[PDB]
Amino acid sequence: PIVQNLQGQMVHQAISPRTLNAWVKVVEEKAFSPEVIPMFSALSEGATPQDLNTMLNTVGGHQAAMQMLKETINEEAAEWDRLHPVHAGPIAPGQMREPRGSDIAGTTSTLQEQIGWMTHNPPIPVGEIYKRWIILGLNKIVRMYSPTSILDIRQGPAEPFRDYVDRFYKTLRAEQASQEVKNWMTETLLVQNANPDCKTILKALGPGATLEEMMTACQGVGG
Amino acid sequence: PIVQNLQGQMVHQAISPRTLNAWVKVVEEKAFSPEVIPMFSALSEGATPQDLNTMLNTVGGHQAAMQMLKETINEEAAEWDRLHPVHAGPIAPGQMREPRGSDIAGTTSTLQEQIGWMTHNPPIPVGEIYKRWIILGLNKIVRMYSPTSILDIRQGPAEPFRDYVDRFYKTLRAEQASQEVKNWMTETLLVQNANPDCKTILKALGPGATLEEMMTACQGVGG
Amino acid sequence: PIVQNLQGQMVHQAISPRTLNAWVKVVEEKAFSPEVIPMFSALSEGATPQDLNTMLNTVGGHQAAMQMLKETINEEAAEWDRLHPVHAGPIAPGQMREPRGSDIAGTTSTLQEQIGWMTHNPPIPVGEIYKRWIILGLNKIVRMYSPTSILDIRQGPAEPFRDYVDRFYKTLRAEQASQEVKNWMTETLLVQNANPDCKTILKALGPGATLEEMMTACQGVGG
Amino acid sequence: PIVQNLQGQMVHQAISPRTLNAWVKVVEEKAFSPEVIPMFSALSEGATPQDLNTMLNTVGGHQAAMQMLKETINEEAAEWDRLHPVHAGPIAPGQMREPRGSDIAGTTSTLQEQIGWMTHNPPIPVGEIYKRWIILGLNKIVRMYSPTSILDIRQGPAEPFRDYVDRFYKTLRAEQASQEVKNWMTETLLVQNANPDCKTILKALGPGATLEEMMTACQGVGG
Amino acid sequence: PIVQNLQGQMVHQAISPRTLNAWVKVVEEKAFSPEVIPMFSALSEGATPQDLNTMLNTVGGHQAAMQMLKETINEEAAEWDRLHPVHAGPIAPGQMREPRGSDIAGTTSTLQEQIGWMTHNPPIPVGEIYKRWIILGLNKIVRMYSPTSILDIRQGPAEPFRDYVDRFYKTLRAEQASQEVKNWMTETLLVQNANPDCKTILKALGPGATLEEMMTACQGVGG
Amino acid sequence: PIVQNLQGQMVHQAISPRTLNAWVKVVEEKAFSPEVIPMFSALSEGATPQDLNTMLNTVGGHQAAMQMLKETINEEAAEWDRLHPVHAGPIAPGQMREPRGSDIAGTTSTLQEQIGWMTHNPPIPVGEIYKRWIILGLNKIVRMYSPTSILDIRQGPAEPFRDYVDRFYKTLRAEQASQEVKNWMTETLLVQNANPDCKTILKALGPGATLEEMMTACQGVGG
Repeated sequence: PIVQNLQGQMVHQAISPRTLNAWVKVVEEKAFSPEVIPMFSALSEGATPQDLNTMLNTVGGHQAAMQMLKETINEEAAEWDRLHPVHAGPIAPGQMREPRGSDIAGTTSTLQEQIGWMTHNPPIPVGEIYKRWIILGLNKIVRMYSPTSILDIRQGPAEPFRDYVDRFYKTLRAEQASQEVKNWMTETLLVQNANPDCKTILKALGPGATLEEMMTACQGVGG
Repeated sequence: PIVQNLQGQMVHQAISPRTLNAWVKVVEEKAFSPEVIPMFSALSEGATPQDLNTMLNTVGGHQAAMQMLKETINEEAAEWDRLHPVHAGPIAPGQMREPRGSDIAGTTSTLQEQIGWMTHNPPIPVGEIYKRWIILGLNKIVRMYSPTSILDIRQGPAEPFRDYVDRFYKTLRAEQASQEVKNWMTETLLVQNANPDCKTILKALGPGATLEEMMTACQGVGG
Repeated sequence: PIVQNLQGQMVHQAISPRTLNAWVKVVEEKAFSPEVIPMFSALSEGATPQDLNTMLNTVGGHQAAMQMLKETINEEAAEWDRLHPVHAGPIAPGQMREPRGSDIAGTTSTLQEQIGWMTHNPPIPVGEIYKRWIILGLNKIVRMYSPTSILDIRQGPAEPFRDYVDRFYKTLRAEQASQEVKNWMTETLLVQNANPDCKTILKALGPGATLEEMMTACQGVGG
Repeated sequence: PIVQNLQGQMVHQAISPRTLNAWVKVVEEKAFSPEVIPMFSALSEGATPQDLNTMLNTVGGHQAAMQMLKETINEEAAEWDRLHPVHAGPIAPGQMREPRGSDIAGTTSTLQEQIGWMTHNPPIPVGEIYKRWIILGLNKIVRMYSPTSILDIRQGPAEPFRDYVDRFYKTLRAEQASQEVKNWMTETLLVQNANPDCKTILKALGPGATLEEMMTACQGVGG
Repeated sequence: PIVQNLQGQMVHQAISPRTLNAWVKVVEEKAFSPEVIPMFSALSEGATPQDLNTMLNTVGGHQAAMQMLKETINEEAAEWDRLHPVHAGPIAPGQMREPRGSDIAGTTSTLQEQIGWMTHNPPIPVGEIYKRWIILGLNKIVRMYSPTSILDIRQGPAEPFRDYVDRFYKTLRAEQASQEVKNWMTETLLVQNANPDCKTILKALGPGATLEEMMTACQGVGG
Repeated sequence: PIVQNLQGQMVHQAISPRTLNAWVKVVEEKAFSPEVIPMFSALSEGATPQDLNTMLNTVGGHQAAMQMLKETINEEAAEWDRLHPVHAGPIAPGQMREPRGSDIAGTTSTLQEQIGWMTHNPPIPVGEIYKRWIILGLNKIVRMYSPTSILDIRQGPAEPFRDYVDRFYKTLRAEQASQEVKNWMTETLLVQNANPDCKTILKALGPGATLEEMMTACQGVGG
């Protein structure tokens, strides 16, 4: 994180041990369920690419996921190389360099350069750029670990509607495709994969029903 | 939260990991008992819509409640759209835009715009507005999870009056209707739902009795 | 709590989650034993009425005690209404309103008004006034939960005098009446409720003996 | 403790909940062993008499000891009343009152008066004065709870000399009388209460030997 | 770490006990697995050589690795002696000495000298140099404790490909040789060590397949 | 610890409860293994002798070690008395007294005199002098509690060389004599105390080998 010095040097505080302990505990305990993403987007606000690399390397568990994330980062860096080419020239008066793909990450970048690159006006936010690429690979990571496709979940013989809605929406959160298909999923197969008695009552309500209405309608009905 | 900078840039400190850990633990362990609401209204004082979204997304348990809460937030935002229409014009001299319904949430709003919207004079408190909508959906969430309606609780044959009063008032807190019906419920069903011996003693005291007198009257009386 | 701003705008700090967790844990584990009162008077130093309401509402256990405490607040607010009437007039030059009974609590009061009321010279100590009313109801609450009146305790056949003195003084703390009768209790039924051999030795020392002398007298004597 | 204000008002910081929890946990877990005293003299550095009263009241365990401590405090305050009489006159120009015995404690003293009394030049250190009287009663209290007089510690038949030295010096710490008799105890009964083989070897060394030599001599000798 | 004083003396903050506790716990629990390196590179940011020596000495577990690391530091200090020789002359006007190899560590160096050596312009960052030598020896330590060479890993008859990729990449992380040979390892022995059926699918996809494709290909295929 | 005041009074920050809890836990759990020394030298950076006395007195376990360390402090203070005698004269213009042996410790010294003695230029670092004497006695403390001399450790018939190196170097750390004999011990009895087959392979390597070669050579060789 960036902080101003008393005199003012635009200096960097080392990440707290508590944040790393919390992140490691979250990754270890929660496997790679979808809440890792908001948690990462919370523990790393304003963090430099060195801090993000520190949190990434601090993990010593599911190394396959970390390597796939590294491959995604490399692909996104390669993509970044093409979009903005090299300036092809000497240093402009009082001007620092332009971020390369590897420069965005902490591989080919000193801490002072990253300090400068996000504290100059106009700002090149290398931290948020690295965060976006990490999140985009964590998306795939969370997708791979869900052991159910959305078109496979149906509520059992003796099970409350509450548990079904929980499971269905957990799977829906895991299986990110797009907003339109998410709403289509919600409005069509929630009712069409239930218990025949639950099917009957849910059809009895009809279309255009909020989830609260569906939940209160099936409350107790089905036991 | 909003905190002034040393020079003064009106900058935002990232929410503490401890607060999110406490919030997640509370939601997990305590299910959705009525104590979630006062705790949420405490752990998120002055928080930006981004912080509220972070707390809302950090949980990975009861996804049905969070989806119903999201639907409630969408409804409240749609309601917000109608009440305040669009200015229909260019940017006024030295003036930022007006918060839309989605702008109140963090969906279509950058952190800097939210920072600006809540420190300009006069202030548009987007944080408090989003907090009210979140509380208005947590109310429904807490209502749904109480597994007993108020007119269904009756004190057992061998049970102290203390436990009955605890259960009755917990249910009364769960089932929010309005102040007057709460008072009428307290003054009419507490006595007319107890143990027959408890019925007799409460009849012996009579009406217009504070809860303290009711509790001390039956202390030991009924075992 | 009141905390000053760098520029100075008479601003308010939210209570740390640690204090709420500690208060909730104390109430949950310690029932309503007498040490709750000093604990409340310690964790809420300088706290605004909104903070006190947060601490009270965060509790989700013994709801009967919470409702009794709410009735006590209502009675003490009704009492407060009579003592200081309404000024019956318009706003005086540069003057804020006079706190009512409800305004003393957090029901009919905004945080900014509470800030203003407790930081202007001369100061209206709204927070301490609410604290006193809360403590006065916690007194009744603590009295109700002691499962022994003071004139029922007598030392067991084979039990050290230390345990007896512990129980007697715990009950003495619980049963608050008034100082002189407390002293009379101490100086009269410490001796005249004890074990027959203990009765004899305490008679042997005689009157006007400090608690240290009484404890050292029966050390080992009685086993 | 005392904390200076940004403008400078000589304001008071409330004790952290962590310190109260640590003090309560120490009193609970460690009984009333002699280590309570250094712990109290540590957790209460610079604390006002209100803070000391808070720490004393927060515990609801060994209530007999707390009454003993209160009686000792009252005696010490009564003693203080005699030594410093009443000024017998009106208020001197720009002068606050002279603390009484009760004013030294928190009974008859508001927090502001205590704040003033310890921040004026020359300083009346009411905090340290109250700390000394509390420590003086804690001395007696810790003496009472040691369940062995010093002249009863004789090392068992098959037990290492190290355990004997530990027990003997623990009792030596507990039984505080005066320095010279402490050294006499150390130099006379440590050797004259041990195992006859340990007695023999200790006699073999002779007098004027440091305790390190005492353990290194008997290391293993006696098994 | 480095902190500036209010007046400005460029003074040294002692490392919090929490950091030492976390580092000791990490070294104890995680043995000498590869996550120790990012852990040390994170918990010691900006630390003076005295802080690094404190972290090194605080642990009392695997003393063999600690002696190995000390020998590595001695070798790297001896190497440092040759590269930069002695200035061979008196003190230059307003100039401090040029660090020796042992001066880089905390053996022959006062804390104030290291303070001066790192706050002067141009900076001699003794902390970073000591950190690099510690890291280079921790690398050998982590290499020694991996109980499998890379060309010995083969996934069993009934085992998911996920566990194999985890184990293989953990081993690859442990066995650092160089980037090119790591890539070569990844590109041919991941597939040429699997289950014969898994061998069939991996052959079926063909070369030039990202790790994500390899994982999704054999998902469930092989049970 | 020393902390400058806002106005500037050079006032003393009270030691944290967390540090004392950590120190007490370390002493209790870790007995008196050599890791107590670096941990003590880390948890007490810049601490005044009052803080050191607080940490020492907070211990209530191995009281024999505490008394021996107290005698060591007394001896070191007596030694200190001889080296620097008394000035034998009145107070010099604007000069404070000279630290005596007891003055170095907290026995005959108020906190303010210690505050002055280490803040005035030139500085008399009383705290560091007390730290050195305490460390010198803790050295004997750790030496006494090691239940093995260095020339008594021999590795068993069936035990990995790693465990032997750990044990041997732990004992080596415990038994401090001098650097030369330490190196001689390392290079002469590490090999001459192993398992016959381990003896043969160690002979096969030969002299002039760093610990790394012995560790890798016997990896698995001996099972």
